[PDB]
Amino acid sequence: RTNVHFFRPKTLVHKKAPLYPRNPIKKGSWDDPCDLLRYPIKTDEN
RNA sequence: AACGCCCCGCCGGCGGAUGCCUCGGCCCGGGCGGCGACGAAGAGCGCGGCGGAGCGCGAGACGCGGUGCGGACCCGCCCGCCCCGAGAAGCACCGGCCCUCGAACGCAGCGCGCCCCGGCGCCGCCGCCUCGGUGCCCUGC
Ligand SMILES: [Mg+2]
Ligand SMILES: [Mg+2]
Ligand SMILES: [Mg+2]
Ligand SMILES: [Mg+2]
Repeated sequence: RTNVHFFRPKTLVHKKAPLYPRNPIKKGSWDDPCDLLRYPIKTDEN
């Protein structure tokens, strides 16, 4: 023992493994490419 | 004087009483007694062919689908429907979609992380896995 300090030991850590899915159906969002673009702007400067 | 001011007989203003009318209030009785981590109540911001407030709805947005009933309209301009079903207005139930904050849950409030595969809040109960103790013992050494 080269250190005078008691530290919590190291124990095995597991990963998540749910019994049932939290999001059974994959759903879309706002980020579809065609809906992302709205419309062009039309002016003489443009 | 005459004008001005103040008092009768007609006509005009200004104002809004009165009378009549009201899809509104107030009281009494009866029923009901049903919200939420499967994300509530509340807030913000968006959504209409021409669209400000209110209602409604949520990037599937002024609504989508199913099953029954209904049977000619759709407040403006348009578009649509028209028929022994071919289907406008309406009504009931059922299935889904459901942006940001909020008990509000990776941190923070509009910015930024960890992670290796996708996901990452707290407290409790039960169960399991991996461990600590000069606690009570035991064995071997
Ligand atoms: Mg969507
Ligand atoms: Mg409005
Ligand atoms: Mg949040
Ligand atoms: Mg927070």
